[PDB]
Amino acid sequence: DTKMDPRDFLQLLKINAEKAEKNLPLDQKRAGMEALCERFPRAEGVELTLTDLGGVPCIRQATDGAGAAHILYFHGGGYISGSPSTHLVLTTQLAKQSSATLWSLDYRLAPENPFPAAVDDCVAAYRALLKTAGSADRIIIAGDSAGGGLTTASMLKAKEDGLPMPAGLVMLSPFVDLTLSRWSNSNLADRDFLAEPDTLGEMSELYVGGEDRKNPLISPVYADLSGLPEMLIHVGSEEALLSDSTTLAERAGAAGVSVELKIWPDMPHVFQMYGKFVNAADISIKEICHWISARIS
Repeated sequence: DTKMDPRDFLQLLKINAEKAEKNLPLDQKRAGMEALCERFPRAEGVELTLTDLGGVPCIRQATDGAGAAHILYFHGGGYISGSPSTHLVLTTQLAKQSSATLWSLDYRLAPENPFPAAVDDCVAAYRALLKTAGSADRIIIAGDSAGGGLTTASMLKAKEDGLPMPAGLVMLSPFVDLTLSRWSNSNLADRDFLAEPDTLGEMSELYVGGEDRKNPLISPVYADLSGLPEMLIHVGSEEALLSDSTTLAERAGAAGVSVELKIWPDMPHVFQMYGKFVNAADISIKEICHWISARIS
């Protein structure tokens, strides 16, 4: 079917950015994210079981004939928004193109619960998911933006605690440096009509809550990423957070982790959400799944 020329779509995200609301109450910005992200298409044949993990709410997802593999998923939303719901668009596709049961976790958001609330839930869930899954070998962790920072964060916290490392980590435009201070952050700020300057600011501020911005469990890009499992990273070119994806790859790289990074031309922050319009959205999903299942094999 028909698609948008990447650039034009950017022009679309740009126009939407301009008319964006000035100071929208956090509770409404949320409600409208749900309303909005509900007009998007959910993969067909993906039953949405409303279950839980470690007492943390989650929308399990799987096709009728799903394998034994498992994807514990953390959504994005600057740590202050988003929900398993909002991301069905992406996860339903992930769960289907990989024949795996995907567990979209509803970890707590800030300011109601700042760090380490979310990280904590991600661990608890994993811990739970190990038992259910049977082996850490058939599990994979994934998330977009902030959700990408938790897929690492939680695994570092898990290593600390003493749990076995998953088979792999998949991150989409990871948000891993809350100091908002690297090359892309300033150089591409204009180009990013989603992860905006003032946006990330309060985003970080609220999540950090007094705590230290360079706390490894908050901005993994400063951690001892040693011991973590292989990680795949996809990121768009039009991203202020581009340098997070490259810097986390560098460190984890030098930290001794296996890393695969792909930077997609003309794609915006977490483009995998806009399959509806841009082709790469699909190519990426397909590549992310070929990657996942190959690991759980």
